[PDB]
Amino acid sequence: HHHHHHGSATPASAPDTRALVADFVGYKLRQKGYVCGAGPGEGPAADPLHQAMRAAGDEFETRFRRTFSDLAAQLHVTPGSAQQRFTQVSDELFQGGPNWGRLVAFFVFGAALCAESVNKEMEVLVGQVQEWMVAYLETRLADWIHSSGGWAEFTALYGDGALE
Amino acid sequence: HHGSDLGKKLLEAANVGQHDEVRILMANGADVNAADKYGDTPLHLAAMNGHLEIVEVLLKTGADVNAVDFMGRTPLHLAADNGHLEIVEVLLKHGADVNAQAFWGKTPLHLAAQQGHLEIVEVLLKHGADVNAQDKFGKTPFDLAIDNGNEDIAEVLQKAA
Repeated sequence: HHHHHHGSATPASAPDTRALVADFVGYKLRQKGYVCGAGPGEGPAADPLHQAMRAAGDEFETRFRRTFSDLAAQLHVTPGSAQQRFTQVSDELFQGGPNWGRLVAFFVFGAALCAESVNKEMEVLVGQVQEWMVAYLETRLADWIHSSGGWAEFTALYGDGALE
Repeated sequence: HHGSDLGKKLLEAANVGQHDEVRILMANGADVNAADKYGDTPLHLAAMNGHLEIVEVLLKTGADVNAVDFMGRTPLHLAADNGHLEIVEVLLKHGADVNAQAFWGKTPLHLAAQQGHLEIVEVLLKHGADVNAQDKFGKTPFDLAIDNGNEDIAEVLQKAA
């Protein structure tokens, strides 16, 4: 007796991408000492995809420790130029085409840009960069992600498994 | 797979500086140019982590001195960035590309200048490092030295132009 509502499209909707980006960025901001307390990324990951990205980003950053943090610090960013600079770095990262490694690099860079923004007293940019990441993933990178097996494939490759 | 497994072990032994183990694995048939998930070879990892003796034996046994990892780094980038002078010298002796560009156009001279490694800057310069090389910001190694308050290096780069 509860009848389904066949809703029309909501183009701006992207709940899973938003949650993933928010978790990773929040996790990284707390890890780097820029954010404290409750919110996305606080405590253990509550989704295997989120855990997979945390682990992948962590491992990448251990190997390329200052690659993106140096870039984010050196990049000239104001609130007015931030989207242009975000787009510049992202477009360079994906020269040669997407792959899972480049996706991880993209997340690491996005988090690094957010951290530097907090450091430079531009915390307002954090939420904005998250949304720019979401739009870039939902539009520029979506076809590749789908054709490559979706985020479920990423979780299989980078996650810690069904026991954990 | 046996061979792939030997490569994995060689990468790890080079990474943590286990010199005897590196030699044993090479004798077992490990590929000296095995690469890990980040495109790093044993030479990359040994160069990055300051393991000079391992760097030497890898080069003597056919390691690619100019191998490139996922972010465009060569062993020379890694030794230069991390301040390993002796390793920088041996890599250059073995034909390392002194002006190789990593991600964002970063050369070894950019990184040595940024990190304050004066002696490394000097050896890079002796081997033809390009003082005018611009990264994708337009920065030269001099600019990075200035940005990081390394005026002795900045002076050296200034007089080397």
